[PDB]
Amino acid sequence: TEVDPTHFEKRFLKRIRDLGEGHFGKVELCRYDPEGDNTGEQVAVKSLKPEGGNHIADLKKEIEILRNLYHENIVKYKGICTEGNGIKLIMEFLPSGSLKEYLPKNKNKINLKQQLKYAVQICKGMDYLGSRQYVHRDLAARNVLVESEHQVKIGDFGLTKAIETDKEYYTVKDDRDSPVFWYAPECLMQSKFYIASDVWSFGVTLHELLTYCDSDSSPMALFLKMIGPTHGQMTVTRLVNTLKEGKRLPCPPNCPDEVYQLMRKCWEFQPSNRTSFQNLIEGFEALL
Ligand SMILES: COc1nn(C)cc1Nc1ncc(C)c(-c2c[nH]c3c(NC(=O)c4cccnc4C)cccc23)n1
Repeated sequence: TEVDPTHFEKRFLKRIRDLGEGHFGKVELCRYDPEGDNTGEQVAVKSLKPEGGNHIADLKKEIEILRNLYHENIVKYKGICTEGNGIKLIMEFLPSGSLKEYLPKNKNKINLKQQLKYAVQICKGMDYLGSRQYVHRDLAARNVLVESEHQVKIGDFGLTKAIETDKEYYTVKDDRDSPVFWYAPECLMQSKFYIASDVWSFGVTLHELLTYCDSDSSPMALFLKMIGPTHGQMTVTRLVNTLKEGKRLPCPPNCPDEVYQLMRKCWEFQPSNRTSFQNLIEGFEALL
């Protein structure tokens, strides 16, 4: 019987270091080394922490979603490592990290033209996801991985949900660890997620890209300056209230008004009023 190239044996999967931690999950840099001499390929490995059953089903749904996504700007699925009753998502490793790590260290190499090129590639991966009736729900610069200085990829689908054929949105129940400072008003207010909700999260991701992911100008850092940083449980309702008053993230420094106006179109209060990923692409390619 033939060997499956998507089947990764646990014995040959050697953990190097953690890359990130999330919603009851974690991503590690592992070396798949069947020959045991350290020549095997580096891979990014997503697994669940030992300490919920429903979290396993979510991961299995995430694996199945990524397995069937094929786009230049979507991180490549490599395989799975099964236990079964336990599973690991095996993906390609992108040594440049996400925009959060790469942009502060490479500002000199990355001018506005290259930022608008990344914005285009983020919209292209996002539009492909949207065309397959999926809502990403976690579009942030920490999830935009750097392939090269000319290429970015949407690198994590941990919150990705299918929209039903008859529906315009998906209703979420597991709300706890929501990236609220990236979320559209309908997401914060009603737990409803539209493709237009990802367009809102794209506007925030774009803002981060234009600010080269500087920690001090981050969407959380700026929103907490607007609303206040000592509200605790009341932060989300104070965030809903400022967005209702028309307050939006300011213009990144050195970002021309034309780029800012495309970003502002991602931030129309009503989801139906927001620009689409295809229109953003036209606007970015017109500026290039
Ligand atoms: C050294 O390069 C590197 N630095 N970082 C920081 C990353 C990479 N590279 C890399 N290459 C390929 C891949 C596929 C990734 C990568 C994919 N998802 C990652 C997460 N996600 C979460 O932790 C998360 C998010 C949402 C929901 N649940 C969870 C568990 C973190 C860090 C990394 C990745 N990362």
